[PDB]
Amino acid sequence: PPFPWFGMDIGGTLVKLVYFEPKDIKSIRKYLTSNTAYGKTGIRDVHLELKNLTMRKGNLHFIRFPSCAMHRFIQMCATGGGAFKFEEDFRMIADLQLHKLDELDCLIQGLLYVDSVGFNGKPECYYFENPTNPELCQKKPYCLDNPYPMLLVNMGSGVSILAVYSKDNYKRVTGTSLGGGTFLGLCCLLTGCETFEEALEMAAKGDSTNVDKLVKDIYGGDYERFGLQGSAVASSFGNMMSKEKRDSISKEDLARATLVTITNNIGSIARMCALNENIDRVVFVGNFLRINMVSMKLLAYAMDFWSKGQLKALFLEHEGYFGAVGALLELFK
Amino acid sequence: FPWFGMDIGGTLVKLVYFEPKDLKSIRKYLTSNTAYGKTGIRDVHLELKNLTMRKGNLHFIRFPSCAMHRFIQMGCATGGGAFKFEEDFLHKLDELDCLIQGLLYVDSVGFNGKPECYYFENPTNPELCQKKPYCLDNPYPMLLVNMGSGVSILAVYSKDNYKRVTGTSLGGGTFLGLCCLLTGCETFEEALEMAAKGDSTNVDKLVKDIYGGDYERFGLQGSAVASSFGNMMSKEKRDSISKEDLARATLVTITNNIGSIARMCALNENIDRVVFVGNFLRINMVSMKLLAYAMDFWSKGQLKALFLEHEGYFGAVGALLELFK
Repeated sequence: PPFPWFGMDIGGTLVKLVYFEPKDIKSIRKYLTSNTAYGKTGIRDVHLELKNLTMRKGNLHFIRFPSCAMHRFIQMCATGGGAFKFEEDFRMIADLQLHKLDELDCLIQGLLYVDSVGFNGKPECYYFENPTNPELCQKKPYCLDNPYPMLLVNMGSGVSILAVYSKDNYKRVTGTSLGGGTFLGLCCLLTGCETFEEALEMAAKGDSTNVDKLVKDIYGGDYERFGLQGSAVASSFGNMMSKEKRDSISKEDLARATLVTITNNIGSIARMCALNENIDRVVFVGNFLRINMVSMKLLAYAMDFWSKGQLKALFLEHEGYFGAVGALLELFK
Repeated sequence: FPWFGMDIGGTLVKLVYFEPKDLKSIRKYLTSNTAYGKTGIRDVHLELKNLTMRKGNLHFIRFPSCAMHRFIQMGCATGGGAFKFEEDFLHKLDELDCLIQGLLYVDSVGFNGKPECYYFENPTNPELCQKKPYCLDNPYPMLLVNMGSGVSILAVYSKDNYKRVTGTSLGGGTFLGLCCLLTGCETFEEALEMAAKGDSTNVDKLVKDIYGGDYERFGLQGSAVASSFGNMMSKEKRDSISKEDLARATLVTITNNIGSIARMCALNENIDRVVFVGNFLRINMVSMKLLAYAMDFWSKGQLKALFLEHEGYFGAVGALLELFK
């Protein structure tokens, strides 16, 4: 294949671009390498850069920028919903030759490829120890050298759970309609916020125990008969039919309760799927995790809760760029 | 020396009375009418006849908890509102044990020649929706989905052996709680009435909204919900919803989720008979049919949601059975 090897994930909002810079052999090459920011909008996440990679030896770069500056980009292999929309501009202005690729297959291929090459000597996978304890919480590396088989929980507006047995064998096991879209949708209705970033920032600061009814609220403490700790949620939003309780809540509390309800639910479903499929590595991905680490930490707590500590929620360092990586890999085909 | 059981639960009260056939004052006022005081009913259709317990008839009566003092003045119980009126009286029994014992008993004796259990066919299609009886001969093992403020799922292996396998915090309390915040309603009854008239498809994002129809690759029909409340981050979409739609979307979200959880539990526990009970099924049949649809959906038509004719009185019956101990 011929040089400038790119891969693109054009979403209706954010655009992800990955570029493999050949080491030790063209004005475009200098522009990318000599700049950390592009067009006063684009950003190049240097910390995600993969060095000494062999595809020839080179480095893999990760760049991102709003789908708005896509017109500027044109003036200066792809997947994503925004691929179609701009297919026109890609031809009218510059040269099209745009090969549309499936979002899911690109995600899987990219995810598996990055995990296989590692993160510059370190694992691509990680988890959280003591997720809900601000003072003890810690992101920890987890070597996932053989990801087969694994369960992939892809959280977008809704949630799809896939069982991955090989590069080309992944099937949807199940899913849930209570996902990121449910979180934002409810947050908009309950707090008047408008964006994901706003809702997540709110959730990170709130206290859901003001809106949710806890087990200890019913039994004064743990309910040993059911092996339920007093801190467990008995009923999500279960205190909200009481005017007195509503008088003590804040919008942040509502956002938090919404997020907690969704993450705890996903954890329960993912854990039962792991049990039924006999798989013990559950990896979580999706835009539902890209703005605030609060979501991952809550998913970490949920997986540990429902599994009784047997299963950890696993995450990937390059989440968000897998579709783009998958697109790039198609060039070699 | 009068046979009766009581379930004093916060608001509503359930009373079961075994009228002997062949303290006689009670044998009068009860048989004399079907209504008692301002709010008090006697579900005649649920009455079990020619029952051997001597032989007589088991009656089912219901009335508000506020009319409890009335009941007392005119003169074994369970429910979270028993020790209140404990002064005005009382042997309080465990809610869960009474529910199970009463449920198993009623199913064992049957409903006057007919099965106590039943399921639905084409539950969401009012033109084909038909109630079908189910013979739950030997109930062991079976899964019991008990829906209260939250949801508990129990595996029943025998009359004396059962355990909680799991549960979900998204239950009746979630439905009412969210409805109060989203619509300003105040009671479960009001919420359910609104939900029955709403359309959740204006609130939720459906699979067809994303793929223009079915999505074969995932075996997902276009009518399936892709994202609950998924259209609500759009100002233009929020402009099209009503309070009834919000209440319905809340109910559909909760019932669909419960169905999924119950289905996966059945799979993991290798138990195919799943029975649903709980005050969450208190008023009409909207929730029951939504749960029926959910079970069929998630199980791809392999499992049906099972319901019981005397749901709501099992706790009272369980209380009654304690007398013979």
